[PDB]
Amino acid sequence: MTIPEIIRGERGWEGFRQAELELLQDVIKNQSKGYIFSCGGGIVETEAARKLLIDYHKNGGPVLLVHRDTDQVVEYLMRDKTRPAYSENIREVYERRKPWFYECSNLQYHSPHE
Ligand SMILES: O=C(O)C1=C[C@@H](O)[C@@H](O)[C@H](O)C1
Repeated sequence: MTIPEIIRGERGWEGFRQAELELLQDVIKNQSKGYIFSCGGGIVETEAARKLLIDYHKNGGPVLLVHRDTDQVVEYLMRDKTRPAYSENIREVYERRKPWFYECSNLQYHSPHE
């Protein structure tokens, strides 16, 4: 089943975050070398997932953070009709997540001429 479909059923956001954690757990040990992975946007707000990322980049890593302007990243997600009414504002999510991304990141890259 799909990700938005998981959000609707008994799973919700509760089970979805542990669905990520178990895949990340499995990927880190099994697919340990020779891959490049795009993680979820909110992987970083599961406490146990942060421990895995931090533990990974403390002994070799690497874990790359990509962060465009905080205005332009917002308008990409605001321009997306799939978004429940009364759900979290993107400003407050990005600002709460920012310190966790840094903590969980080994490397950093932003385009010098965006
Ligand atoms: O902003 C987020 O927390 C998410 C971003 C997407 O990559 C998906 O992981 C999901 O829609 C949640």
